[PDB]
Amino acid sequence: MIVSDIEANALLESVTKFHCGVIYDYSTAEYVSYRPSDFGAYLDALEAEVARGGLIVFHNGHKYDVPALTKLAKLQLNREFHLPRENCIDTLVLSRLIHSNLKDTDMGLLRSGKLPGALEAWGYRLGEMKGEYKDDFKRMLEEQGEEYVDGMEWWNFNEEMMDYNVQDVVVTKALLEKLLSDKHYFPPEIDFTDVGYTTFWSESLEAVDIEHRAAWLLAKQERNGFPFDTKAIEELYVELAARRSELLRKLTETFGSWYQPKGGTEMFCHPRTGKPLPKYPRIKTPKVGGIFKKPKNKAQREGREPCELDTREYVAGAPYTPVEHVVFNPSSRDHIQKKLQEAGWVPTKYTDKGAPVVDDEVLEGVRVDDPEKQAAIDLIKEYLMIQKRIGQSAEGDKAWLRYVAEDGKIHGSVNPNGAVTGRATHAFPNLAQIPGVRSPYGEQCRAAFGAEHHLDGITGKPWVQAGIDASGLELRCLAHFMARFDNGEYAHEILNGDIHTKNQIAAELPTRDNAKTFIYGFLYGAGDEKIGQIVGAGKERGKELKKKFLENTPAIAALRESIQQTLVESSQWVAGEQQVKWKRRWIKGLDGRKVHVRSPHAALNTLLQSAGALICKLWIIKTEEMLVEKGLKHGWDGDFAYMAWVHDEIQVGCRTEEIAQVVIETAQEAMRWVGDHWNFRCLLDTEGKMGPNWAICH
Amino acid sequence: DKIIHLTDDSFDTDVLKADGAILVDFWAEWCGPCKMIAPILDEIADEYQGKLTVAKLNIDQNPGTAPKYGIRGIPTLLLFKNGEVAATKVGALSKGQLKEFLDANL
DNA sequence: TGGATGGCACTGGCCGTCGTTTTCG
DNA sequence: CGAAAACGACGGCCAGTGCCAT
Ligand SMILES: Nc1ccn([C@H]2CC[C@@H](COP(=O)(O)OP(=O)(O)OP(=O)(O)O)O2)c(=O)n1
Ligand SMILES: [Mg+2]
Ligand SMILES: [Mg+2]
Ligand SMILES: [Mg+2]
Repeated sequence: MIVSDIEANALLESVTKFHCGVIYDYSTAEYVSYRPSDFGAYLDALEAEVARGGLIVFHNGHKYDVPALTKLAKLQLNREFHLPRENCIDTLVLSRLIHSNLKDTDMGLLRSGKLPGALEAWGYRLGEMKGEYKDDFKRMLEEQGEEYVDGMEWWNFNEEMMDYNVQDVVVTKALLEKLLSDKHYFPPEIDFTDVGYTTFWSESLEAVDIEHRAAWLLAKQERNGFPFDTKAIEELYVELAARRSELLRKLTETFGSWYQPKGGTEMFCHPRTGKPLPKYPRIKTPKVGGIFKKPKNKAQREGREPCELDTREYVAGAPYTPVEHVVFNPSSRDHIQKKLQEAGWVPTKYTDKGAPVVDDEVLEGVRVDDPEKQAAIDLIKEYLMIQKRIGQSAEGDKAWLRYVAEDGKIHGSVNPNGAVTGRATHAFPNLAQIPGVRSPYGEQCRAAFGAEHHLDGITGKPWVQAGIDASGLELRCLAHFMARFDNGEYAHEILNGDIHTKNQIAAELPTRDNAKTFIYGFLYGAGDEKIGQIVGAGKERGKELKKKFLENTPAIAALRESIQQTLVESSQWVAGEQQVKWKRRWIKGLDGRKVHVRSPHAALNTLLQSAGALICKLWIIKTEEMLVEKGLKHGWDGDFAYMAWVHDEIQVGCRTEEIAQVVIETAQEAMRWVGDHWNFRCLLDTEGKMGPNWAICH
Repeated sequence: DKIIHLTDDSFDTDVLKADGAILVDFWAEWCGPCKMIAPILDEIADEYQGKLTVAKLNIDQNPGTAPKYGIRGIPTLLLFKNGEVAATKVGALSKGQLKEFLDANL
């Protein structure tokens, strides 16, 4: 086994030069450094480890180092380099599995200070190395006199870079050892730093293998990217911007601008007494200014000529209140609230900090006498929605148009194990939060994401999209877990017609989507009021629905009961939270990992969300593997390409319809496989849609 | 009272087309300095009667005029002399500083 | 006692860098 | 010429609110 890391001139997409690398060999207990000209020797060594059926350990190597080495080996040495999956270990992947309850800085992309809770020490250091190095470089660049530009720190190799390169490895080695010492994932009778690759995977908790496969597959997906119709979203931005302009025109006309105190340093004091009056806006007593300026002539100095008048403005001693002129901003809930109250609106919902709630829900119900202002409300709601679309599609810091790459695709990031439950997280941008096809402008947004927007590299023909989603996943997960209580009744009934549509009819809801929001809100202990809000009624309609549905599957209580007994010893209830005494603070996931439980009231959700997340994770894995054992190639230069994974859904680009039909059928076989793999008490299924884009495929 | 209480709609002809000097006071009820210079203005209205006109404009009740003058602080005293701003001083000057402000501009 | 798990926009307060303007020593 | 002073466009940080999706 060996621990390694490299230093190059840029992130994966733009990297074109290997600066250096380091390898620690457990078989020799020694570090070896490689410089620019040692590149070939570096690759040899790594390949030597593979030849011995060994293991290579990288921290974030799966997403960066490995694919990068492949890219540089070709560009720089015109050599084919491809470390097999089974030979690679990633401590960032391991760290995220074992410390799932914790956050990390996604290798320096996020700010530690903005992250809640603690951060594992070794990983924190690794994620800050690029920044600490920049500081150390930007410093030596001042001691010598030169100035600093962009990110020159990475343009050329230097021994300062080499030193960090070495420390990364010594630090990655410690992290590796710390992680391996956890007896829950690695049996203690085995030295995992002295075993062949097949042994490392087979002797460790199934979870270790799954996570490394997911990460390997997902890094590939990132590289693939999601074919994006830049032009279309570009024209939509033009449409939305015009509409925002018109509403702003009407709104600023309906609600006039106004002034406000601003910049007041000193405090206003009573003239009579001297009593400071905090209530009054802060003031500013200038000490520079007068009627005329100081004399400039012999005449002025003598009074024979009026001194130059002072065009200053202020007059030393004369206190004034500085103010700013503000123009009505529809995006400011503070403004909306101010204007609406001045029109007779009386809020009936405030926040923890006493601020009157101003969301669409309350706006929807606001009523004022003035017809014009009353109508302005409908314009404010539109403006907010329009803005939301612009924010996400063009203007925000993570807007689609700011992330489309040269290859006409958006390479969103994925943290395969970013959520406690085992779900993944998505960002830059979050391709898992794209407006639903049925929401305002949903179709246009969704349609801009699609295989059709990618043209085959050889024929120039548009690719086809294959969309697959697990059917009623978490509800089938519930059925599995309560099977020991209802002997599989629910697991059987859930299969009589679509479950959500059926529930929709029973609850008399308007859409299937609304049945999904209801049932899950219900299953996870939403109060009567919230249930009302979800279905558009009140607390009574909520209590009704709770009984009506809990009455049907009373076993849900039994399950809830057992989860409580297994986790909690006893619990109280103070003034700012619940004080709990735990028997065990975690749940054993389907692949054996520990799944931290944050709260007793969320235990069931932790159980079912985790089961769904791990089922789906094993699923996308088995699916790609079946496609591959079928002779299909993963890549735009092949037959299919994973474009996105949205929890229990996958969107795959295909070279031809035929391939898309096979992908769809295969995903289905895969789902059933997984269900059999963990002896699930509820049959698992998936629904597949062939089409041009995301709007048609989900 | 001999002070003109303006409105956005009346401002133009009461001020910009008045013939003779006119001192406009852009104020707000929530400003301490404003409530201070007020009394002085009432007096300055009689003392300079015939020499100029003293008018007040409440920027809350009349938000459209002030913006045209980039008012950044209050109370603002804009001295008009035929549609044009003659002199401009901001702050709750004293009865003395004000008279010295006018005289030098009248 | 509670829907859950996440990303992320946008305002507004705090704070400090920084290029521009004015009357004065 | 620089210093003291009144400024505002400006970016990094952060808390509070609320919308995106599964
Ligand atoms: N408001 C929601 C919506 C969904 N989910 C969870 C549980 C199901 C999982 C995936 O969402 P869907 O794909 O909508 O789940 P589904 O019930 O399998 O939907 P379908 O059968 O329609 O595919 O996410 C949730 O916790 N809260
Ligand atoms: Mg690295
Ligand atoms: Mg689903
Ligand atoms: Mg889904």
